[PDB]
Amino acid sequence: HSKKMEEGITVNKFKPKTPYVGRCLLNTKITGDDAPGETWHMVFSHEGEIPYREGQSVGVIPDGEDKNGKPHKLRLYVIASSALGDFGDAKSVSLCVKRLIYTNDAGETIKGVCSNFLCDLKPGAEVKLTGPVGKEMLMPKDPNATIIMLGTGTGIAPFRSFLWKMFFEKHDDYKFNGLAWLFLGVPTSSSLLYKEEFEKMKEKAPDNFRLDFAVSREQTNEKGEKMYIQTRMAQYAVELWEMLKKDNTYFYMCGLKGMEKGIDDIMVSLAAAEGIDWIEYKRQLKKAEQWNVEVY
Ligand SMILES: Cc1cc2nc3c(=O)[nH]c(=O)nc-3n(C[C@H](O)[C@H](O)[C@H](O)COP(=O)(O)OP(=O)(O)OC[C@H]3O[C@@H](n4cnc5c(N)ncnc54)[C@H](O)[C@@H]3O)c2cc1C
Repeated sequence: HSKKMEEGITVNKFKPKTPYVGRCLLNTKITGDDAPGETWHMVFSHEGEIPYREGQSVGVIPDGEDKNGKPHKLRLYVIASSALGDFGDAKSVSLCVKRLIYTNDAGETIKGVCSNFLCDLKPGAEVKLTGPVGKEMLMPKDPNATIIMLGTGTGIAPFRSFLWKMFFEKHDDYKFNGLAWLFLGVPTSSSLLYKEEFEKMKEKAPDNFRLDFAVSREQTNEKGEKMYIQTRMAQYAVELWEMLKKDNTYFYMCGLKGMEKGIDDIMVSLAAAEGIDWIEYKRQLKKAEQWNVEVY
């Protein structure tokens, strides 16, 4: 009995031993020069062979071999495009990828294998994909659901997917009429992903969509605290907590593993105030398909 759009999903049509080979159509930097680190939005052609649904992931196998002459292991990317895709024909797939660069123990700079291969792709290059993967982040079946989305960085991906479906497409069997609420936590104004798309949706469905940004390094609360995602939510605690109390409210969280803790910290307090144990409540929410998380 799912509350999510699980019926007829496709999973692992394509596997690492037998990946689908698509081609890169577009690759754009989506962050400003200021921004700490780059995020790219890239679109691949799949000719309709990968029948994915909003909320799913695909695996990518970066070209080359590991230190043992074996092919690289796949990396997971949550799909950033809705099922029809950015061109609305259901034959392309889009990714939101942050370029990973670090320094090892010896002070040597290291590039992440898969993120660099991807961010480097040129239109026309081929790419090996697997999947689609996932059920965890599927959308609720209920077109009148209250949908709360908390993403950090690249974690915006699945929410972009949902939103496109909700507000930029006409579907024969789906018409969103609830309230969607997005909170996006980024470090800088130059790291605000797809804001322009979101501003157009806001205009379009002003009573159905709520939008809040948290730019850590540029925003503070009254206390003078950094504007983290929880820091921004805290400002709506009464509301959100009230929202959590209703059966038709679904929470989705995506992004950096770190985010989980600070939200649980806020939650723990709100609930206790009311005589509720957050740890148990959450578990029930999870069981009810109301508290959905994918962080990494
Ligand atoms: C379910 C899921 C969804 C994801 N969705 C996306 C997405 O939508 N967008 C996206 O960009 N990523 C996403 N990721 C992350 C992505 O899968 C890759 O792991 C990421 O792009 C880096 O892989 P790479 O091959 O570039 O790095 P690799 O070459 O594999 O380097 C990985 C290793 O880097 C090391 N490392 C990282 N930072 C440091 C540091 N500061 N110091 C020392 N060591 C360090 C760690 O040991 C780590 O295991 C997702 C991951 C998962 C599991």
